[PDB]
Amino acid sequence: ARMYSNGKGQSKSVTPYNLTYPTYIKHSKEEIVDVILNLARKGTPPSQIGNILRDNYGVGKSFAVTKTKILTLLKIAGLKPVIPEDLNNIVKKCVNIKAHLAKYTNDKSSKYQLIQMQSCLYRVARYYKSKNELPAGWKPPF
Amino acid sequence: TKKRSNNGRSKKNRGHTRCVRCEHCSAMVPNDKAIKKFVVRSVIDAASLDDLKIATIYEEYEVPKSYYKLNYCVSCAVHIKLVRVRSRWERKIRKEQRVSA
Amino acid sequence: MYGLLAARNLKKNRHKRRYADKDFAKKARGDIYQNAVGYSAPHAKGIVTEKLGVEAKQPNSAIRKCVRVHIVRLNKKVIAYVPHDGGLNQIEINDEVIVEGLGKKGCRSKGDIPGVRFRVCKVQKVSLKALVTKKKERPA
Amino acid sequence: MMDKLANLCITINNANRAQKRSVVIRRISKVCRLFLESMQKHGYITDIVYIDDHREGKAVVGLSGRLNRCGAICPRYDVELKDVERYRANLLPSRGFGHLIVTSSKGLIDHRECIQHNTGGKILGYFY
RNA sequence: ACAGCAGCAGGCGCGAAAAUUACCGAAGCCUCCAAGAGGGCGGUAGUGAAGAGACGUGAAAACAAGUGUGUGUAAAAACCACAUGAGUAACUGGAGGUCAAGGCUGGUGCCAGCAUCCGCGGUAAUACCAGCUCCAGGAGUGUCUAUGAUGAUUGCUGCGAUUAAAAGGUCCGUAGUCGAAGAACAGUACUUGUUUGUAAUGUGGCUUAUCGAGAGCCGAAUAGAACGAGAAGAGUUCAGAGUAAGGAGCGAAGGAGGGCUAGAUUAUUGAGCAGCGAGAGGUGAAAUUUGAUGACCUGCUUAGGAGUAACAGAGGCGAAAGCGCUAGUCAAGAACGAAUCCGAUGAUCAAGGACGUAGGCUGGAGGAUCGAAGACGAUUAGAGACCGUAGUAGUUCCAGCAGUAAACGAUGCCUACGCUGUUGUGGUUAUGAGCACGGCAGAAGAGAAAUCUAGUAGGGCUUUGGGGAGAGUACGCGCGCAA
RNA sequence: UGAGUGCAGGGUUCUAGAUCUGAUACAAGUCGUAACAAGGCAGCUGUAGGAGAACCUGUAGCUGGAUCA
Ligand SMILES: [Zn+2]
Repeated sequence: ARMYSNGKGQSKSVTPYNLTYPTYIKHSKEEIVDVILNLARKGTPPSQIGNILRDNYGVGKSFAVTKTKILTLLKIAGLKPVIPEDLNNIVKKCVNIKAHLAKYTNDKSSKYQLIQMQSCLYRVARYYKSKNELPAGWKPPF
Repeated sequence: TKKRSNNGRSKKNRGHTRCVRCEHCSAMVPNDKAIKKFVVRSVIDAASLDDLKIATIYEEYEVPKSYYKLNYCVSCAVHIKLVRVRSRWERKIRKEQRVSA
Repeated sequence: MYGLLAARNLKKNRHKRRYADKDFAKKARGDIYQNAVGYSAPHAKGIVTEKLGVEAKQPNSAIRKCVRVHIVRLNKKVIAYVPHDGGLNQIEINDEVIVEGLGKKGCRSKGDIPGVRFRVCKVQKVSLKALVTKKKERPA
Repeated sequence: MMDKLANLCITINNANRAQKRSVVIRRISKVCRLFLESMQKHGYITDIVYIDDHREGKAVVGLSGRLNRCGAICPRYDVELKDVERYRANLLPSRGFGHLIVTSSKGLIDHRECIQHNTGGKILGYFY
């Protein structure tokens, strides 16, 4: 089940059985690889890179053509971010809640949501600072 | 021992409900438990409609009705005989009552 | 607590549970040496100081014959019961008597006698059964 | 998550009680395969197919009329060859038939093979 | 001046509790300068129903225990051999049920007593006190006291927690215990071989004291350690692998979920003014009470502070406590659709932290209605109460403290396996159906039943009960302004 | 190296104490009758006042209720 609440949803998307090569498409390998690195330098998250490749350029799951994963390609090109993108999105939501509570101090429901959010941050931090993906003395922006 | 499967009330999937006040004694009772009664009563009694037909100035007249929903606590409903004690197999039968006049 | 490497947790839990047993608790945490006959001794010597009688509990109707004994080993004074038909007549004030338990798990009242916890066994070094049935005589 | 070897047992026990002849079992591990293959050697189950779905794994099996019951033991106790008969007498209905399965350096073996090979191991499960 | 019996005998005390101020150039050993000397160490008997063997108390013809010789020993006694006399030898607890065995005869009359427990006796006692017959074990049988079993009433094997005793008010969270599939790798646990490691006791045997305990000889052995071996499970790693495991993100939509800003239709009270001219209120029936200083009722004006009727439900939302007028605004969450991204990030939780109806407390704002306390009127033997009149703290808001509820579906949280019909709510749809959250009615199993959040089961983790009472009380400690 | 012994304190276990206040047993004493029937005002849980005494009254909750409607 869900980690912070009583949810038991089941909405996911199916991974294919085999992957082949997308011969119906209208670009070369080298063009697709160029499209990714452009979208990266403009500052898009890698989950959004995937959405665009599927929706506009017509490639499912973005790996059948490249034999390599999106984040690994960005490390080969040297475009790696300073913080992993998951930990980064958790710090953003915390900041937002603290900015709301700063002006609407009375909101007990928002107070409740903040302590849940903050717990999730440190649980994620401890993962990354074991795999050597963050400096040992990293601390939140707060 | 537990006498009724529904604890004598219609609350499910909720914590708490609004209270209402008994018509006969003003006691507080939860809305989902209170005994309810509907009334639709003519302003004019049946024993006067034959005089109304000669009293009115209009070519035809429709008598105005008055509408009410009444609420009762258990003690009052039993005492006023809106409901009665029933046998262990009868307790389970559920049927809508008539609107009063 | 049922894991393969859980022995330490399991042991500490199960030890703590046993204090719910009255038997284990008294031995561990009560005063087990307060009594004239019990954990301490099977029999007790003492001197007779007063003769006494007590009513039986309902629904019975009787006067039971009892004796006030000063116990040499503790300097407490206790009540004891005198068993046999004419038994009270075999005892004088200032006699020495040996005293015995009634046979319950803890020191508890037996039958219809309220609040008495011991009985007389011997008077002046001789068996009370022999005295009452006139098989032997007082030392004099 | 449930233990995979426990899940296997409850799935076949319930279906047998409901008088079905075949079932699909939804999460499979290496020792689950070896357990089923043991029940086939002794004629408790008849036919086995394995589905390679890339999501864990699943099996489809045909039950015989000979199977009364099976079960897993948790945790998996270590036993000397001196100990196994104690567990045999606790789990099985009769001295004449049924199998207690033990994992060893020589694979899964039954309580008779333990005497033949002269080896203890870890207790895994039983069927009769 | 001398002296120290937890050496051997012995005495006094203390206790419910324990032997002779005995013989010893012999047996087993130790000590010396020794073909010898020393030893209360050790051996021999005496005393005692702590324990353990074998046998007497007659047979149908014909029976212990005595005695004398020899033996035996260091000297003895007992034991054994032969020979003499003979004719001796059972008690303890019971007889209503459990529990084997008498309604037998005489006394006693809720007395005297008996009885582990249940129970007997008030003049017809199979239960008391005795006589007589039976029963049980028998050189033995009763009682008291610790303990093991009884006992699945301590539960690893193996108990319980809807109503019998028993799931923390809700979340977060550390220590602790527990943790995918696929392909490979390594040997410290794990299992096993060989070798060590046990005198007595115990275990499997055989041999000699008339027999039986006893004595003598044999074989194997626990835990622990030394060196090898096997690799299923456990462990470590990898990525042309991507959970009906989790987190991040995208699209369209739904809800009394929460904070803030600005508005609203009535209603209940209070004042002003106008009309009218005698009662209003309240109850089962009445009295307190209010009205010619004009009530009540009907108009028009105003002033406040609460609340959101009917629609409205076995409907919805929230972690729980809880949430119902209309617009605008600010954050985050649940579910659904689908070829998005990362890759073990996870389950449960002592300590520690955050929320928690109502009533209560500290300070400010305010004060319509209702109303603890207090005061009256009735009713009653008496009402201090129930009923009526009136009336204060509180009831509302902001900033905090507090920490309890029949905080209940009296049913912990994850995760499984499971029959049918019917009815809802929100999305999606090959229009056949699904996914999440519910209600209802049977069935089969289950259970002491009532009934079923209770079916199946050695899955994981925490809380928790052990006949009534005393007691959720005393002492100590921690929090709180107090309660 | 130190036995013994001064003087202050602590830590443990027992015991005295005017007086006050619990509990338990009281054959059957005095005053009421609070609970069990709609027990004569339906009962019970929390909290706050009050009262010869059981208890009574306000406020929120529960059915184990006298209603599965
Ligand atoms: Zn009413």
